[PDB]
Amino acid sequence: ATLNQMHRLGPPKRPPRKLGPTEGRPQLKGVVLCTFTRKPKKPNSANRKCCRVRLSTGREAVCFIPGEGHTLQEHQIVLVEGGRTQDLPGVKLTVVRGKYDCGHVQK
Amino acid sequence: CRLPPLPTIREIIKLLRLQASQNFLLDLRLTDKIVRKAGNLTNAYVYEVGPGPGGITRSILNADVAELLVVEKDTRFIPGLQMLSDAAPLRIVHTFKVEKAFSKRPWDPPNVHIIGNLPFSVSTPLIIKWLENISCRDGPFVYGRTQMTLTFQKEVAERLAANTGSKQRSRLSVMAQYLCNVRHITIPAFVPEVDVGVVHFTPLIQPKIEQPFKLVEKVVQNVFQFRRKYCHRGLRMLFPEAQRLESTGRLLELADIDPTLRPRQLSISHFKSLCDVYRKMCDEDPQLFAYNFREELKR
Amino acid sequence: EQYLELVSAALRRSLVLYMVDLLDLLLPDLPALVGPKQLIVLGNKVDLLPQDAPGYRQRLRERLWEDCARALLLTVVRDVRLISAKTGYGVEELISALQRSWRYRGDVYLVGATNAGKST
RNA sequence: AAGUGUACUGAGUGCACUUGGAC
RNA sequence: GAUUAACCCAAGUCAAUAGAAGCCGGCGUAAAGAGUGUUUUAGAUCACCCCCCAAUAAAGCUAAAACUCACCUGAGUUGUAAAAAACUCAGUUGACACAAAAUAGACUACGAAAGUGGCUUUAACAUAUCUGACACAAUAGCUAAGACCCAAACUGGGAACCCCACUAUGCUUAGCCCUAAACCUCAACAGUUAAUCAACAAAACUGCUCGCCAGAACACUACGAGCCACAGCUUAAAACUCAAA
Ligand SMILES: [Mg+2]
Ligand SMILES: [Mg+2]
Ligand SMILES: [Mg+2]
Ligand SMILES: [Mg+2]
Repeated sequence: ATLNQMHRLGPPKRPPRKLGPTEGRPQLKGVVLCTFTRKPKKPNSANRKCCRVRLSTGREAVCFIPGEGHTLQEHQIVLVEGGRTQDLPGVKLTVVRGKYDCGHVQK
Repeated sequence: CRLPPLPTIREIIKLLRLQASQNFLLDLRLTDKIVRKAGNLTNAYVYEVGPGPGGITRSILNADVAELLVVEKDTRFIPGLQMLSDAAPLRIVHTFKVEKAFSKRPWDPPNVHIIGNLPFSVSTPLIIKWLENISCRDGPFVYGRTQMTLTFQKEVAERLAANTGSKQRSRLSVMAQYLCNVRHITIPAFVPEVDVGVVHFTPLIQPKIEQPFKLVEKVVQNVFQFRRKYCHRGLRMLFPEAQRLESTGRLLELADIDPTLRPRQLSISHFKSLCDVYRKMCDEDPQLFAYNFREELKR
Repeated sequence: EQYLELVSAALRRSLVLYMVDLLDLLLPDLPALVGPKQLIVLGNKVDLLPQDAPGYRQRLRERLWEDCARALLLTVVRDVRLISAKTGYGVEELISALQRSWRYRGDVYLVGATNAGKST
């Protein structure tokens, strides 16, 4: 644009950054509701464990449970951080292994 | 109750011998949802149309029905329906007269339900015919106020269940609504570019227009022929040109329809008033009812 | 009662503008008060009502319609409108509707409660 | 043939427009 | 998933979040030149050297061809792939429009744009010697009244597409609606041809100003608002999703 146009329009108005799945916080607490499996998008196919958890803000979200083996059950307390899974569309949270009811990865 | 597995689209292509013009709902879950919305079918007499592959048939049989009268047109699906009947010892049949089909309550519903997922090219004539049947208290409704659950295109269902002033108000809306309680309960889901709505019709105990079906149809069609003009523009055509002005004025005045009202701003009460006045006019003028303005203009 | 025995006699000899306070929600007694004539409902003080959700004006019009149905032909009520005399909201549209149609001919009787805003 | 706008009907048609097609 | 080996950092490591990275770039085809024209405050230096064709409105008029009506004849006419359906009507001659405007036109003009191609007359086609929001805006559509040859959404009949008849509508008046692939898809003005340049398109650029765009879809959408006078147009988002488009 012209110099006058730039002056009139002022500096760019950078849009506010959208709040991530964790609403801007690096972690949250939640209560597990229902565990289940999910099929990753092809070519990846290995079943992946997910759990519906009600965050500290009331919102319910599906969170991927990493690793092998767990004991998560209904009404159990977990801590969930951000980070989308590579091949689980929609799932945009991860249970932090080693906190609260999430007994360490049951190796 | 164990039933045969639903045919996949592979078996359907093999069955129709195409080796590669119809859409099949092969989703038993959606069929179960439709059967649920149809109501409680426990020990009910269900008349099923447009059977097709048979997902609706399987869902209804899963529902504890007493007799389920299937009517199919294509003979390539009869083998599957026969297998279904053998699995669930379903009366299959290949214009059909349902009145003689079943063994009749006075005008609650007489435990007789109708379920249909037909081609949209065939549902509209069928629903018009059944509306006339309700008007005459005959056909499938000899048993009483039989309830119907039919799948239409999304637009057609919206027009059927449209309210006064709703952009989808139209002839179908008025015709269905002055005889039936119509409820649009929509599917996006079919194995083979439109959405599908499910609509439930319950005949009204007291119809909102006590006039002949053909008379009401003529009145509504002439009213709605000009959907963007004042109602009188479309009403005036019911009369010969010679007496058009005076007859239209007399009609509107003997009714209480404001001439500025557009066609979609007319309620069933307005249509009742118009139909009554038009019936009086036809009674006192025999030639009026058969008049066709385009036929006159042909000269 | 005073209105029944003094003014209803004159009214029952035309159009009636029945003003109803939107905040406060006489309706069932209209058939005796005015008689069988054309009536238009005007919900006043709409501006003072907060906008709880979109389409609240439509919801209010609907609610007035069921209230009238509970009490009347839809005496016949031919129009339900929402106005705010203080802010002049909808007054011009009401005037246009009044002048646009044959049905609104004759005199106009403005009936309502004390606080309805009839003066305004 | 394709598409824009617009209106009726249930994807077509009517009017005008463009080649982001062929001769 | 386990095992071996290796790499980086190391009393740390690195998973999440947040921040630091932020406008002199573009607008024919990717988002982008807003349908068109004119102001003010201003801005810029480009200010100093400097007929007529087809615009528009009104009034009047008509050559060819239609329809209808007259006779005169004929019994079929129309319709197409071929038939149906339909009319008893058809041919010549004559009279005869409120419709449309061959040929010129292989011209490229007028108008801001949309548009403007029958004839005559009247009125008439702004301006500085720069750019820059109220007035217009094709076809379609609506209101009231007229015209209705022909064409024709829709309807009906015949065997969606084909044939037949006919209506909105196309036309006049008086008002509305304001959208088009409103496109030369290339903004106005001034200037240049000096060294070519994503590709294609209408060779490439410079200066100057205004408008417009900041991934896709959600979304010519919702909410609100304006115009409406209620079924629509203009303005126009958000959330959720994706690493594409
Ligand atoms: Mg200027
Ligand atoms: Mg402008
Ligand atoms: Mg226009
Ligand atoms: Mg016409």
